[PDB]
Amino acid sequence: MKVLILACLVALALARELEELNVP
Amino acid sequence: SLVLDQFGRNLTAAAMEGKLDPVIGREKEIERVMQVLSRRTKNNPVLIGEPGVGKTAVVEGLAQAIVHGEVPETLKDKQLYTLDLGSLVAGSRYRGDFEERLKKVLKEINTRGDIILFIDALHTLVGAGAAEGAIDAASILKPKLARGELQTIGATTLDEYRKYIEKDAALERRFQPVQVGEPTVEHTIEILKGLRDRYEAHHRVSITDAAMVAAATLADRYINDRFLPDKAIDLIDEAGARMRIRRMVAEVDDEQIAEVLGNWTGIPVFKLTEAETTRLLRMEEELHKRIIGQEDAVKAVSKAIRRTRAGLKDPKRPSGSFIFAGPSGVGKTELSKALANFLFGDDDALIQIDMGEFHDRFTASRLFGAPPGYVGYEEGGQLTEKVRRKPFSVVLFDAIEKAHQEIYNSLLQVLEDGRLTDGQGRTVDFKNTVLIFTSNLGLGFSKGMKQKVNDELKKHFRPEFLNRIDDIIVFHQLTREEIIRMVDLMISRVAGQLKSKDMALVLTDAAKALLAKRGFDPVLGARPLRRTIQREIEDQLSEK
Amino acid sequence: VLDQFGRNLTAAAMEGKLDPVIGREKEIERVMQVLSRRTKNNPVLIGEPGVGKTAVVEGLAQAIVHGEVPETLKDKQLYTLDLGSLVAGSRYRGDFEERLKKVLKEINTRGDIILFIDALHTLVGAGAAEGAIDAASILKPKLARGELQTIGATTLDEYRKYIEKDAALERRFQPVQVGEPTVEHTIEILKGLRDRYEAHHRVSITDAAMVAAATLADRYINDRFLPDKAIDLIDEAGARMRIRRAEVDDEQIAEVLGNWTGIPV
Amino acid sequence: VLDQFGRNLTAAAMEGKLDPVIGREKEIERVMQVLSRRTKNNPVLIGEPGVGKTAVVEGLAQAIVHGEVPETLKDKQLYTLFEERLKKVLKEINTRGDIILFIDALHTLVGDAASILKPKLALQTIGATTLDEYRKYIEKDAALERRFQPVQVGEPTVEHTIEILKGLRDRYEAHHRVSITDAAMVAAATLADRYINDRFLPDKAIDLIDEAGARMRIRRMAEVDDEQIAEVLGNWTGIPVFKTRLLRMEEELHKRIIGQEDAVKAVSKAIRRTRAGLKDPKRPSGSFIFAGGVGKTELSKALANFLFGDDDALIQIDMGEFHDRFGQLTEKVRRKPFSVVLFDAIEKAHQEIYNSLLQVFKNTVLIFTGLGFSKGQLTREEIIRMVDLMISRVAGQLKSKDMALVLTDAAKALLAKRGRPLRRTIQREIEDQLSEKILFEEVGPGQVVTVDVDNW
Ligand SMILES: Nc1ncnc2c1ncn2[C@@H]1O[C@H](COP(=O)(O)OP(=O)(O)OP(=O)(O)O)[C@@H](O)[C@H]1O
Ligand SMILES: Nc1ncnc2c1ncn2[C@@H]1O[C@H](COP(=O)(O)OP(=O)(O)O)[C@@H](O)[C@H]1O
Ligand SMILES: Nc1ncnc2c1ncn2[C@@H]1O[C@H](COP(=O)(O)OP(=O)(O)O)[C@@H](O)[C@H]1O
Ligand SMILES: Nc1ncnc2c1ncn2[C@@H]1O[C@H](COP(=O)(O)OP(=O)(O)O)[C@@H](O)[C@H]1O
Repeated sequence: MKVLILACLVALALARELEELNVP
Repeated sequence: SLVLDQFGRNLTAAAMEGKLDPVIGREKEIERVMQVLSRRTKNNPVLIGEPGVGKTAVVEGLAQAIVHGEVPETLKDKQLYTLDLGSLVAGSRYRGDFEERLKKVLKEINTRGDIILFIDALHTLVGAGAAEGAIDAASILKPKLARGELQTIGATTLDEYRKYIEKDAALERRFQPVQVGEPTVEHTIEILKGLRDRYEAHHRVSITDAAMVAAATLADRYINDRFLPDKAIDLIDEAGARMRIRRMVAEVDDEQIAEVLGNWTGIPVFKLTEAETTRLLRMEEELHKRIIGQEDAVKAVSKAIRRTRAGLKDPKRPSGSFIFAGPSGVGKTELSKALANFLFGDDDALIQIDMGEFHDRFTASRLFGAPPGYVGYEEGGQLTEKVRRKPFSVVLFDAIEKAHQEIYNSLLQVLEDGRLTDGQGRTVDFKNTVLIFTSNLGLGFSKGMKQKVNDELKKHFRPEFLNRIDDIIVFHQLTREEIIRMVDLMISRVAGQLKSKDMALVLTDAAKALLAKRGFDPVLGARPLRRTIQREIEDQLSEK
Repeated sequence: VLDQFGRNLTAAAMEGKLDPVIGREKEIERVMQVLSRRTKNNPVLIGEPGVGKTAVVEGLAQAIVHGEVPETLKDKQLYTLDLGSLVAGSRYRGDFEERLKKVLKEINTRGDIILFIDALHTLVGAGAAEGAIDAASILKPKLARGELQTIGATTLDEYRKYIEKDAALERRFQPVQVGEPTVEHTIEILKGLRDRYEAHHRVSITDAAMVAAATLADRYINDRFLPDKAIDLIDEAGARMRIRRAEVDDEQIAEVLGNWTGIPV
Repeated sequence: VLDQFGRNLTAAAMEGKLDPVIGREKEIERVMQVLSRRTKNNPVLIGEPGVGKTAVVEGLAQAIVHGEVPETLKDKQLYTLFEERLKKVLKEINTRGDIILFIDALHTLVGDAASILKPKLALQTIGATTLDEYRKYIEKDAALERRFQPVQVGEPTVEHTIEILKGLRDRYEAHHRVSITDAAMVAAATLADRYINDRFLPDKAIDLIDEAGARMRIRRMAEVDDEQIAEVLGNWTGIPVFKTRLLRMEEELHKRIIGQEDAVKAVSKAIRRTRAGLKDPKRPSGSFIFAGGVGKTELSKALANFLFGDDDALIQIDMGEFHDRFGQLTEKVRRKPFSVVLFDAIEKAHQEIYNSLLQVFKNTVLIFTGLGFSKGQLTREEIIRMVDLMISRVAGQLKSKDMALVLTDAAKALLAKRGRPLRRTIQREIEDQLSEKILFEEVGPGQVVTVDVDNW
């Protein structure tokens, strides 16, 4: 009864793209 | 060409190979798609629809409309590709690999110009190839889609169209929502009749025309977790897949799908067995093996179940809505447990909502869920979540006289319309349940009730709730002659809890008339009587 | 499907490395009934954790070798698949998706694969999110056309929270309810498994041990289910006998139950 | 060959490169229970960061070469270990079938190498996690939990740790050329459970006699004793050396009598009966109730400084408006045992904080705190002993202004009459009226200010 649910959204755990180090 | 083949599947080449099943109907829907695809700018349709209504089947109908040439000339010789967005994210570890793969797709589409790029699950486009520092595949396609230089069909669930395309309001502009609706039942029969040869060939069974007519009407009436142009194919398959199973031809008929649907929801929809028909005609007598001496209720709950099993029930009302009135202890819950025993073989197969645990409305949220924002929203309702799992289920609203005046008003929608939307937002069906309302109920100078107990239900319930109850049954108080019959039931099955060396209690003596007397009063029920049989002759003849 | 992310349960069943499955013959027929469908042939095994849901499929993988197939499940290899093992090792983009598109490429080329994925609560959200590319977006086009036969396994709560709350995932996995077995069914499980436990521990397990293991486990243990809490008692008692060394009875499985639960004697 | 990727524990065990552990035999036995099973034959060794999990398997490797072992684990090897060489080494484990790998970071294999184990088992695996990491990673993967068994490794007690130091005695007498005594190792364990809370015993005590032997072989360029482990513990915790615990308390506690003197003497005897002599440590030390004085928070500040910690080890928990929750007492004692715990309110009567306060943790001080026709607490002189404290903060700031706040005894008497609000009336009268005189330079540096207040 009128106890509110508090969604509490997480920060985005997401992928990462890459700069790569060039080699021969 | 070769770039599109490794990032997606050609549906036009799949329609030449006959790998796409026939799409019977959806002529006005594919016409709407080809109308949107023939635009100059924003020629991008989205098949929004309920999940399973044939959103990706409309595009399969388009891919075999191109091969048949039933498209207009502006869409003739188009190559319709299901763009695999996972194929583009695949092997994109480094920065700019995904954005290279997507611009290589679009360079081939601008080169050929005969590409309609069907993106199934268009909600996955927002965030496709989105990394820490990347460009999502939405923002690469947004200049293409707005100018109409990229023909792209989307297909998105209406639930998944709120959360990911209406949360990206720029991308919603670039598309046109083509509402693929849930078809009617007569349209679904033509879908099923058109898919007759595909499921004849894979299940090696002939499927008759009445079986197609059944599995559309049986799915619409008795299945609610899915949509028509799918839950009807679902009954055709597990019909024919059982015939591949049990035979390791046999026709699929009305009986072959009703036995699937009986093993599907637990709703007996059978074309009735003669052995099942006999025990339904003597249902009033086979419920006399647990309760005795009612003879008005046990007949009137037998009339409602035969009305259900003969198919003559109102398909928008419940299978039976009852009030079990009368004094306490006369077999109110014992009839509901008997009614659950006849229909399931289990006395705890019913759903007993104890209405004495409710007295106000500010705890009345366990039977229709909590509204959004409030706690109890993701596990909303204990009545609803048990009825959408057992749609055929006797539910028992025990002790309704100890409840609130405004909690049976939530169930007032259940009695007429047979539905109840929980707090989560989901309509559950009570159209096949058997609703039971158990109630515990002369004074002065009169020359010598049924009349006052109707007036006292008119005091407690509103006459609008009683208006929607199908049968109101006042129970007759147990005569001292039939308490002789009542104690004979306890010496058999409650003495069947006993072990058969630890007892010899079926004596046939005259002392059961004394057991019939001890434990019963004209104000008490037979519960203060079923306790005295246990603790005086059964449970103390057993501890030695 | 490679042996990197799972193993071939039919090749294990051909070599006889899987557990003998006594009981659950009716549930295997319901899995074969869902797998014999032309579309949506995806049986999710809904049951409490450790009721024998893999033991349904281990018996199903034997039934491929034993020839109890409906001729549409004939010579179908059944690679199990840890869905979380594809997740493991993904911090960068296209790590999960490449290893998922590889294992779906090795099904179209090979052509007889029946995936057994456990943990379908992991399916929703296997990638970043649902708007992102997850395994609950890659599998779904092939789970509606019958071109991908995946056998699932949820609990009942994971099925309610993750699949019944997911639109367009209820319709692609068809529920097969693997129930909680009774006490006599559990003994018959133990009667079939005893040729493995008496040959692994090199002990002899008496008939009195199993009638006690199916009774004492229900009587004292409530956080975990029967067709596992009863298998465990005659497993550790064979190991405790191998450690103390041989015959397991209702006294040898007795002190094994007393090790865990807070019983001094 | 696998010696060039990982290394043996059994070849190290026979040579003597592994140190023995004297206790921990129920935990090694539990591992041999788990591995001898047909299914779930892989122990996970749930422990804590330091309690000794690798210590079980390097003692298990000693059990192989000795023979206090099952014959299903007799003559076996315990190794301790990109995709192409990972499959290369696990093929060498499969083609023998007689070797077992150990992983100290098993939670980092599902955080693959996890379902590689299943056709290579058809190999064994001994894992090592913490109890946090077992809940995060091992329990989450359901296809992993079918093969692994939760094997508990708990924190050892102090008398158990002395046995461990007894076994790890010849290792340090040989390494540092030092002669360590029994007293030292008793004090190196009973002060390791005491003063160190970022680590756990098995290590907290071994770190002391390792550094003590390192301190002896340093400053001589003899003998570690009781007085070494305190100064070795002195710099290594930043605490100066005062750690003999004369019985328990003394009058030093009752020096800072910030108020009622009979209260301070009553609290003094109350813990000297519950710290040494009686009160088994399965119930926490202290465990007494305040009565409804000064305000009682300042009295508990002297309690924390004198026995366990500084004033920071006193924790004020309010329950005046925190009585609808499930809690900060659990977290702050988790970081620091031997905590002096203070509950400022107990008169808020509810059934939720009833439950949180029954179950309370082996060593922590727990504290709970006019219409008639009628003519018939600190006293008058006991306010004056708090007045000079609450102006010492004012005079302590005027010394940098080259001033000395001298209060006459009559002005302190009236300041007792007007002043919990004794703090505020000094800020209103002694501070604010003086500060405007400092800005006016009526008083200033080179002046000893004398605030007399007549009409007292
Ligand atoms: N008009 C139709 N004619 C023939 N078959 C149809 C038609 N509509 C639907 N179907 C069939 O019913 C099923 C519907 O699944 P489909 O994926 O096509 O629909 P959907 O609503 O887009 O589902 P999802 O959202 O899961 O992709 C398929 O087997 C499809 O072939
Ligand atoms: N019709 C009946 N036939 C046989 N026994 C009955 C019958 N009705 C009641 N009893 C017995 O008397 C008890 C009275 O309980 P019942 O009237 O069923 O519950 P309630 O009063 O809560 O509706 C039952 O539990 C059963 O043991
Ligand atoms: N007929 C059977 N039913 C259930 N479990 C069985 C059966 N035969 C063997 N088992 C045991 O079941 C276990 C396999 O795990 P399983 O019970 O399938 O887990 P889950 O039910 O959580 O999927 C093994 O201990 C195996 O020996
Ligand atoms: N029972 C014991 N006997 C001897 N040394 C032990 C014992 N337990 C732990 N140690 C020592 O404690 C240190 C930590 O080892 P271990 O407990 O395996 O670490 P971790 O807790 O990080 O797994 C090592 O020097 C080890 O030899």
